[PDB]
Amino acid sequence: HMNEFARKKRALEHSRRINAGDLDAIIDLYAPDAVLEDPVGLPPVTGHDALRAHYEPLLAAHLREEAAEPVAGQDATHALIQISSVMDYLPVGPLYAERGWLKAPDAPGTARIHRTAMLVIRMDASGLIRHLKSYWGTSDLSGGSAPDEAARKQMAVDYAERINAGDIEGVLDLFTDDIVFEDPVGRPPMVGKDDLRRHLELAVSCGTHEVPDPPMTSMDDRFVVTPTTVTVQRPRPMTFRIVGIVELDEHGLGRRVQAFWGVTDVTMD
Amino acid sequence: HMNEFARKKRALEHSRRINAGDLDAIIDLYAPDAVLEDPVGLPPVTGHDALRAHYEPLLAAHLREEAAEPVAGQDATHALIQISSVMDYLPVGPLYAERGWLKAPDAPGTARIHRTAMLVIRMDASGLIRHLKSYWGTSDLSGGSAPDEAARKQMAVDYAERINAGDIEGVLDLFTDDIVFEDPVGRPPMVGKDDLRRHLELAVSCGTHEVPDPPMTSMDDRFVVTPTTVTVQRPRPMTFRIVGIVELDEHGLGRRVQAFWGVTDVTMD
Ligand SMILES: CCCCCC(=O)OC[C@H](C)[C@@H](O)[C@]1(C)CC[C@H]([C@]2(C)CCC(C)(C)O2)O1
Ligand code: NA
Ligand code: NA
Repeated sequence: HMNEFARKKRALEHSRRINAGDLDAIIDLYAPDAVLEDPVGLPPVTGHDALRAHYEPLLAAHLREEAAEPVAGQDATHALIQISSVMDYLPVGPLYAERGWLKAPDAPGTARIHRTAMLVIRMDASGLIRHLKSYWGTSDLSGGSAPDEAARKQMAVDYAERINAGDIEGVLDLFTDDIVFEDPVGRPPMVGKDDLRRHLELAVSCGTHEVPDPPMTSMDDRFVVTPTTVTVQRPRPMTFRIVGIVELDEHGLGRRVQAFWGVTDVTMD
Repeated sequence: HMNEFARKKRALEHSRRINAGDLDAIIDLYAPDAVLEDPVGLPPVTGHDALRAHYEPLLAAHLREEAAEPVAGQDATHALIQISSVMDYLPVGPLYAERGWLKAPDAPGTARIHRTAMLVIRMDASGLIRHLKSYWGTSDLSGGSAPDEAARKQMAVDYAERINAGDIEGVLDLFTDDIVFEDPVGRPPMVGKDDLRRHLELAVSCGTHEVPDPPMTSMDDRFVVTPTTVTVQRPRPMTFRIVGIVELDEHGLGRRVQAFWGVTDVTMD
């Protein structure tokens, strides 16, 4: 029942209720048995009970969220939004430093934590959050920690460089042979580089140009997340606002890809 | 750019002044040394002298035009509009009847002549008609006038039937190996049956479905004029309004195609 625009707005409502401070209002946005991965790569968080345990100390640290303009998915459930986070070091910082994500500051009472994360929200038809994956890693966080997940981060930027030059074969060198490439998420995926070569052949055909915002990884680097802005010149110039999620294999190749972009994310220029 | 809007307004104005009847008001639209081909395939018409003479017998027969929504070209000069007209038989009637374009009616004082034609108007920076082409043939005229013109008119529909079916090879057979495909008119033209396949492969993938209006020809059956309404499903639904001008060789294949459609002729839905 919920279309792209309404899920897009509910995502912004989530970030606004995080900034208000009302804890009960945030928990009301989730399903009673909802699952939360914050960060992705760590064990999830299930239930309203566990959600108060996760969001209460964040509100104590005065979490402030500048949210990007969200994008939706063509599957009636998914909306994705980027979250620029700032917060006081206490009380969440000490836990981050214990896990090895920050280095403890000299003044833990005046320090601040900056964080860039990409949320992948799944909602049912009623607006309730059934699942929220929040992707961010050490290179997406202050403290001083990038352990050559940078090399895995760069894979998201190498794709844009190769496809901008027409090097179709170099683009295919970034993924495994069993590549599953959902684009857009909601339509049936392409499987095998034979299918993907057809896709990339048609990209350079109508002259696409890709520009990625700084990517983010999961806390275990199995996923690289890319917000790109694809511009095509044919049929007549257009602009795409997309967020993609690659799953990396053992050796850092592209296993599965989920290009999230909705109908309301294309624009006439 | 939206100087196309201006060129479209003048094309309607030319049809509006033919409706008016003031022979001088109509000619104030043509440049001093303009050229008119009405019908195309017949010797040209240069200067206001032969312009006052070409429109005097037609304005006498009480010529009235019914104009369709015009279509501009992406080259700053052109504007195309479909024109349906009706007029009295006398006095221009016996001229068409002598040429073989009509049969003489049994009551020339009451009879009327209907016409469907495509106006191709080339203007300058000021807006004066420097060169106007009017495409219409014998099957585009009343009376009773042939099995080949029908066949040459059909390829405008066979092109549409095969592209909606995904028959890329069947579309390519409709043209010569010399084929120059100006799609759109203005941006660089596709040359060769391999530059065309790339465009057609991009077409079937975008989901193009074309439905043409009843075509017209030139009086010599060398040009076929196809007004189409082309719709694509991907990346996202939009509708084009093109008017194509096809150049046919001796054996009946298309050697040069001019797909006139401006940036002001695309609409999302
Ligand atoms: C780092 C991994 C993410 C990878 C980054 C990524 O997925 O961006 C590429 C975008 C999504 C691209 O699919 C798209 C914009 C969607 C379709 C369109 C086009 C070429 C034009 C028409 C058609 C259907 C033939 O396809 O182009
Ligand atoms: Na860090
Ligand atoms: Na006829």
